[PDB]
Amino acid sequence: TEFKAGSAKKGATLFKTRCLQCHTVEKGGPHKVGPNLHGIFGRHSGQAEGYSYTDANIKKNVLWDENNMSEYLTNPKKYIPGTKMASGGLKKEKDRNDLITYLKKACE
Amino acid sequence: TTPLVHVASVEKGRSYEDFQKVYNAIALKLREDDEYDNYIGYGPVLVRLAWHTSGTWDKHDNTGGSYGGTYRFKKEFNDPSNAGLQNGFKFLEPIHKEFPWISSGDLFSLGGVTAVQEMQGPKIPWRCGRVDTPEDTTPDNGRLPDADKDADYVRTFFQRLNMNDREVVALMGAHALGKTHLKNSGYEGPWGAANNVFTNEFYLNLLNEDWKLEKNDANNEQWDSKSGYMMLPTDYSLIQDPKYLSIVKEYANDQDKFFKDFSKAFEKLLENGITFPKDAPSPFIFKTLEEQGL
Ligand code: HEM
Ligand code: ZNH
Repeated sequence: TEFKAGSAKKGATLFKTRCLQCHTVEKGGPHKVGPNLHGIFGRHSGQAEGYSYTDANIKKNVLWDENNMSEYLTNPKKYIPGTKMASGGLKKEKDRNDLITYLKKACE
Repeated sequence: TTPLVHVASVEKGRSYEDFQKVYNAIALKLREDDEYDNYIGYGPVLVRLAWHTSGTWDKHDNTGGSYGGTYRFKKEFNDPSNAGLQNGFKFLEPIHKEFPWISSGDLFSLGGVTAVQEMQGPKIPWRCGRVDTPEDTTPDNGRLPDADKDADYVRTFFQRLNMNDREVVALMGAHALGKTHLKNSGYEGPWGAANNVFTNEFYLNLLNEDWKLEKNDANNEQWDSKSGYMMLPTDYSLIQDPKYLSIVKEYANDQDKFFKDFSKAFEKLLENGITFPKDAPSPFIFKTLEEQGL
C-alpha cells in the first residue's frame, strides 16, 4: 500500500517507550490516560466502551485505517483539535510505518 | 561597593532575525534527535539546563545566574547537582559551532525557551545580551536545591532567587516534563505520562493520585503512585503547605493561568541578575516550527 509494512519487532520498542504509559498489551485491557487499542483498526474514533473521550475525539468520527492513522500520529492536535492526547508526534515515516505494522498485528 | 553590575550587551550587529535562526536549529535537532531517553527527546534536559545555569543566582551579592554562561567551566559542569546535564550541552555545542557569535548564557537559556515552546507550551519572551565571564566568576557548588526536603526549605530557598509563593509553584510545573534518573540524582521515574508536552499534568497528578512513600534502589525516599509515576519530597511538599496547596489547585483547574504565570516566572528566572539598558531591544517572541510551516 502507500504505507509500506515492515516491523512488528522494532515497533514493539516504539510502542513500549512512546505509548505504553497508557497503551495496553491485551483485550479487555484497561483504559488509562488513554483507551485500550484492541480492535482499533476497522472501528471509528471514539468508540471503545467504558471510556470518556473528549467531544472532539468522538466527533471526528473517522474509520481507523492504516492511512488516516499515520496522519494522526504525525500531529494529534492538528488532525483532531481539542484532543487530550498529549503526544508530540512521530515526525519520521519509518517510525510511523514500523509502529502501524506492530499495531496491525497487536490490535487484531 | 554594592553588588556587581551585569549589563546586557547585544552581540555585535545582531537582531531578532538572527536569534530566530538559532532557535530553529535547536528546535529542528529536537525533532531530529528524538531517540534520546526512551523517546522523551532532549526537550526536558534543555529546560532543566536553562534552570540550573540560572539557579545559581544569589540576590544579595549578584553572583551566579545565566549571564556569565559559566556552566562551560569544569567546576559548575561537574556539580553533583548538574548530573545528566552534560547531555544538554552535547546537544547544544554543534549549534554553538554553527553560531559562534552567541554567548554561552544566551544559548543555554534559549535552549530552555525553545524546548518549552516546542513542547506546545506558552510563549516565553526572551532577551539577548548575556556576556561570557571568566573562570573566576564561576559559582561554587551546592547553590542548587536538595530534593529530600520540605515546604519550609523550598520557600526560603527561592527567596534567594527573588521568587514568591506563586512563582515557585508555577516554576515547579515544568516537572510535567521528563523524569528523574537513578544514575543522575538518586531518584527514579516520571511525574506524568506526557513527558515531552508541556501541560498542567504535574498539578493534576499531585492531587488526583494515590501517593505512597517508598524507598528506591538508591535508598532515597520518594512518593510513588499505582500509575507508575513519582514525586520528589519537595514536589509533594507543594500540597502539604496550605498556601502552596491553594495555588496547585488553581493551576489544576486553569491551564491558561498556569501558562500565563510560568512564562512570567521562567523569563524572570533566566533574566535574574542582568541589567538591561534602556536602549536595549524589547523581548523577542519566537515563531515555533509549526508557525513557520514545519
Ligand atoms: C507514538 C505512538 C503512539 C501511537 C500509535 C498512538 C496512537 C493512538 C490512537 C490511534 C489513539 C486514538 C484511539 C481512538 O480514538 O479510539 C490514541 C489515543 C490515546 N493515546 Fe496514543 N499514540 C501514541 C503515543 C502516546 C503517548 C506518548 C501517550 C501517553 C501520554 C499516549 C496516550 C494516548 C491517550 C491519552 C489517548 C486518548 C486521547 C483522548 O481520549 O482524547 N499515546 N493513541
Ligand atoms: C525545589 C526545586 C527543585 C528540585 C529539588 C528539583 C529536582 C529535580 C531532580 C532531583 C531532577 C532529576 C534529575 C535527573 O535527571 O535524575 C529534576 C529534573 C528536572 N527538573 Zn526539577 N527540581 C526543582 C526545580 C525545577 C524548576 C524550577 C524547573 C524548571 C523551571 C525544573 C525542571 C526540571 C526538568 C524539566 C527536569 C527533567 C530533566 C530530564 O528529564 O532529564 N526543576 N528536578
